[PDB]
Amino acid sequence: YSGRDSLIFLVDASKAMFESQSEDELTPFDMSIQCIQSVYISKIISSDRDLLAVVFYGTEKDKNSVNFKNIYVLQELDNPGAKRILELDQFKGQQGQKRFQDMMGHGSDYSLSEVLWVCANLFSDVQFKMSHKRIMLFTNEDNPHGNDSAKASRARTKAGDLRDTGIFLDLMHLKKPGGFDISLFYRDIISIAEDEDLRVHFEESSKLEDLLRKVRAKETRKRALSRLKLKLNKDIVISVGIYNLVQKALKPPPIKLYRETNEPVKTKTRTFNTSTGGLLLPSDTKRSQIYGSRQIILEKEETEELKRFDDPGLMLMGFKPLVLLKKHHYLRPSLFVYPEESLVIGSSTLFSALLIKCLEKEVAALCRYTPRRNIPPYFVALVPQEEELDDQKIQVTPPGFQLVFLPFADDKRKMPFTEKIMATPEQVGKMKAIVEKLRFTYRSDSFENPVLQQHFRNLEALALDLMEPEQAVDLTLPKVEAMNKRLGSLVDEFKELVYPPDYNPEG
Amino acid sequence: CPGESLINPGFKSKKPAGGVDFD
Amino acid sequence: AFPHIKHNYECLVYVQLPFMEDLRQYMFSSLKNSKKYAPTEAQLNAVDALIDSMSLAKKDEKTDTLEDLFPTTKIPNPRFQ
Amino acid sequence: KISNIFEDVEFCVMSGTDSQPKPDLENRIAEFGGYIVQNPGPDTYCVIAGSENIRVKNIILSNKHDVVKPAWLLECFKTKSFVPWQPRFMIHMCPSTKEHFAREYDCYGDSYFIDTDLNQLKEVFSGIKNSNEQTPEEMASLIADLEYRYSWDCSPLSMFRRHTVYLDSYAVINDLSTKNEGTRLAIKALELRFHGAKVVSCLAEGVSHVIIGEDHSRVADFKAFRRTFKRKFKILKDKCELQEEN
DNA sequence: TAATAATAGTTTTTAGTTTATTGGGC
DNA sequence: AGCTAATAAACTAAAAACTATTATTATG
Repeated sequence: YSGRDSLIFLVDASKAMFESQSEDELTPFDMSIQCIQSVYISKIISSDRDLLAVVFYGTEKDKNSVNFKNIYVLQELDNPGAKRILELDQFKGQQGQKRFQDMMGHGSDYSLSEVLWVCANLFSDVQFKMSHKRIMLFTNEDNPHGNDSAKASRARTKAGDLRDTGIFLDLMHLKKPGGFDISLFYRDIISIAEDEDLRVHFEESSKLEDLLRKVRAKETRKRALSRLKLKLNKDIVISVGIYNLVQKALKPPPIKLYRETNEPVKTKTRTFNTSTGGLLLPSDTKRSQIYGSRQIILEKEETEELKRFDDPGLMLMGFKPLVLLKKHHYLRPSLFVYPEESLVIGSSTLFSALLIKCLEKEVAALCRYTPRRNIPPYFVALVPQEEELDDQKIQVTPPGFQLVFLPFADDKRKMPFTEKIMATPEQVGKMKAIVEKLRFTYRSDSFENPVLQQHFRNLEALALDLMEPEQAVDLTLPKVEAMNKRLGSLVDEFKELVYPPDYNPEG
Repeated sequence: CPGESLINPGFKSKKPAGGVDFD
Repeated sequence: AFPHIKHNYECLVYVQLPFMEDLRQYMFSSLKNSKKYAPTEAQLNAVDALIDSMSLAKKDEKTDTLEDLFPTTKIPNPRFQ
Repeated sequence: KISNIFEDVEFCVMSGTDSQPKPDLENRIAEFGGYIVQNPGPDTYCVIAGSENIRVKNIILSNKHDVVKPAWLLECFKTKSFVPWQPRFMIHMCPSTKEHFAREYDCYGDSYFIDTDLNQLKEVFSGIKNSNEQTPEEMASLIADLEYRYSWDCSPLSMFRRHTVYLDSYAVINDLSTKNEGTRLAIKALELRFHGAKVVSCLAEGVSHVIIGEDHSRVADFKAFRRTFKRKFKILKDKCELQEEN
């Protein structure tokens, strides 16, 4: 865990945010609010347990507790909800903006120091462990608070103060026809870990394209599967963390709730004497398995100890070259092992030495693995995956041992096999050409389950109670027309090459 | 941090859908 | 789908592939960069000697192959026994 | 409470999102004692639908309940009594309700025992889309049947659109692909559109009406064509052109 | 006289049960 | 022209990890 995330959005309640160079372009307030909607939807599906708030500045009215003028808070730091989405969308649009300007003011003098006070106080309100005091704001101009030198000085003083307090903030470039005026008033006063300010950005060219994009995932935090241990012989033991860099996600379980109250009704379940109508007890339980006629009775710890073979841990078997593993031999999704000094101190040194040595030897680690108590231990192989970096020196692959599992004899399922049949080499060349026609470079993040996407689409659609639900796009459908036009007549050429001209492959 | 999803801290910024090109 | 060729037959193998959701990325510091945990050379040599003692394959003479000293893929699951 | 009739009957108040929001409408329903249920049950008589939702779309798909617009319930509350279920608040309904409406009403909002008025007839007519795909001769025949059968021969306007008159509108005969200007043929062509008495501009054996147009020089052609038929052309003695059918 | 040390309180996977399930039959 | 079996999916309980706190003893 080690902290949580929270963002607060700041919108200039002025008239510059309520115009457009051309009607094809929305107002700054318009694309800001729609990007806010997209961000909130993403947070709900991704990390709904975070904190989000909305505050406005420059408006005529105000709502902050300290009651600084022009400082109207809209929403406080809370887990996002569809109600907030509705509150935002009631003013999102070419007329909802007018509704907002009617029921709410816009355009007045203020001090950025005041909004910084308000946001700092809002930070003070939250109490859970917190890690990312990210602040987001939206405008296309900087100099209005540089107009008053005293206002500029106090604003930059408070900005330095909040930077000292660990607060991090980010601004979106908005389309100002005369240029946002980078480097004039903000990047010297705002918090940046890097400098790319080169163009005063007459347009809104910054990272809205990423933010408006909707993501659909869960992004489970880095949680150690176990600090399980490797028993070398009987006493040489090291502490290593267990991880799964891939973990099959699935649709969240439903919650059974009422009809007219919609309340999730608790469901107590028990067992009673059917022959009597009385009541039975968990102690009054006996499991049976009848093979033919004889009935055999087993109990709780009776069924437990049959699963008992050894203590949960890793028991080294030996070493074998990596090549001696058949690729088609697969059991289930692989695991990953990372060292740790939390329990066994110096175990990281041993892990590094083993990784380097076995990488030199090109050998695999054979070991007996017991996940937890009362489980049959299974043999596994630890292939050393070296940490690989990129042009950005980011870990495209972390260091450690990828944990692949070794199937047993029962796993092997033989099938009715046939003889070996060969093919003419010219047909093989035709296949090579046809493959080259439709070849491409695979990338892992280029594909996704459309079924869960459609599930989400429906979920937020009924949440947003529109006329129609959003339609997900299947990225797993082949481009049949594109592939066919890309191949040409080679398809039918090989069809007559191999398949009989009179007999189609269809029966 | 470069190569990081701003919307989702501490995580990779996914590349959008690309499909396949013809060369 | 990838091929699998035997002496008597050849066939393709299907392995289900994950989507973007199934994947997850976490930080993992390299130990070699952490010089506080750099093994000594003598320790490395002892490790290599143990590795040689842990070689569960034998380089066969008169036919250069690595025979398996412990084939587990042809071993049943003792839980049922 | 206000009216016990609205009580004892379950109502699926799920879309009160109208100009009047949901909560105040539900409060008024409670004031009349109407039974409120969030999800549509078998005992629920009808489902309350205001604005449209995807849930309402599924309700349309679920042929189990009757979709009710807020107008009917608002009028019920104003009248303190149930408003008859004529289709103007209706979207989707049970097959039992389908048979009920087919019994108490026709295939439209017209009733079988309640005399029609301006409002219901106008609503029925405006509800149906434009359906002009038949031939103009079919129009003429059907309107003539309506006039003669129903004693409807009281139309103030009848020149040339509707039934049974003849009049030449072209100086050149048997060649109607060209129009002659600088004469009264254009005026007659204009008159042959609006008021109504079927247009005939071709010479055949099926004409028995003797009419002289606005041009007095066409009488020579009329007499030339008179010998071709058995009918004899007679000198002509509202129509505002001084024509006689005899 | 008063600080520290095993402890349960949340998720979170995960590993058995349950079910409605197209094909042949003749 | 009548007949039904593996089965992934769903549904459970169950077990661990990972925080978050505290009944205890020196000790005056």
